[PDB]
Amino acid sequence: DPAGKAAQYHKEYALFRSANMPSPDKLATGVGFHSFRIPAVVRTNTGRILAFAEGRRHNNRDYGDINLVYKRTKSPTNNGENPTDWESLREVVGTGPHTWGNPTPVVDGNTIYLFLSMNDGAYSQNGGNTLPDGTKTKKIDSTWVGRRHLYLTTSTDDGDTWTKPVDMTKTLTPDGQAWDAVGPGNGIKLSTGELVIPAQGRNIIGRGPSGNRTWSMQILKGAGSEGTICQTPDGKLMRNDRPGPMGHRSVARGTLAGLGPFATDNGLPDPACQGSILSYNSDEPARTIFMNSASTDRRTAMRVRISYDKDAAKFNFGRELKDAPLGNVGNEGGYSSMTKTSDYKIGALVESDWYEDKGGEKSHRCIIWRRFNLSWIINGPN
Ligand SMILES: *[C@]1(C(=O)O)O[C@@H]([C@H](O)[C@H](O)CO)[C@H](O)[C@@H](O)[C@H]1F
Ligand code: NA
Repeated sequence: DPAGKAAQYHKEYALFRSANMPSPDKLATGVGFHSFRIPAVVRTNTGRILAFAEGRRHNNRDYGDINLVYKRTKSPTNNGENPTDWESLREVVGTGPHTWGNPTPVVDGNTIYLFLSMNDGAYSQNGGNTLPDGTKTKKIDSTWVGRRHLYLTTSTDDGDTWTKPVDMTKTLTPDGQAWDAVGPGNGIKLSTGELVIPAQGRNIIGRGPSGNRTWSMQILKGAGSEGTICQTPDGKLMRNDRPGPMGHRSVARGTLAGLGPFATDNGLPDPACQGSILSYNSDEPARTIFMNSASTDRRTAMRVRISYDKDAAKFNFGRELKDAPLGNVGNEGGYSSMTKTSDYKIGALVESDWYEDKGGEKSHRCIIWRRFNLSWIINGPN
């Protein structure tokens, strides 16, 4: 790989700073956040980087009052190189005591589409959970009030502002469904111009001229809840999904006409956690990048890998992110998101956990921004 001849480059720092950290991230209203989780990142066609997360207000739990927040690079050209290259925290949507999350963006010319999941603030995936006011959540169910919804917001000004989110649940989620997820992480634009967004048990497909899309569902058999999508160099689609049981990624390949069966990929261990994937380039040699916790049982084994295969069948060992560790951010590892920057770097957001209350709801969570070049990955010790 000719990119492996270059000098290695890596740089890393916290981008979403939890309430317990110095200079914690807050909205201009003064609203701060206990934890930030569930990253999503995209480079827009200006070169500006948009980073999204769940601002989890009161604790680290996936239910409750959670606002979908973001930051942009201050200019289209700075590539998020340094902490001061980023704007202060802003909000996409935070209405009510509800959960707004699962950011799943895709860039489509001069429009950025952002899919997201939502539930009413009184409900949680398991039910029976205690909220900050002492009330107990109901279990997410199939009722309109109690189900997980799917919303869509758009920006036509390089992420400066966002439309009022549109509830698309009635057309883009199956009738009768209770729990649901979109992404989280990102969707894609195909070489043929369609948009594909990964969701629980399905793809969401956007068709039409750039910026004037209409959306349909592609229902999948055996897909996971939290999926990733990419178009591999052969032009085919691939779903690489978080498994139900801990063990390995679950993968399927196909086209807009349908995907083949999902099967466990024994080359990609995974602890039942979200991962991310990126078509880095389609020219020779074509590269697909994959990031997850490369472990059957913990989230603290983050690994970025390259595949040169036309169908991304096999990835290399790649590189452990602990080779460029960051102090003063807790224990790095968890959900992740990747984009390619204008200056030929991979930009990755990666969750980190201060772990103060161990697995408990009071442990503060923050998000790291990493940039690295192919050389950094290629020339990893292993
Ligand atoms: C995530 C996690 O940290 O494991 O889990 C998902 C969800 O609980 C699982 O996919 C099982 O359905 C949450 O939606 C996400 O916010 C995060 F917590
Ligand atoms: Na809110």
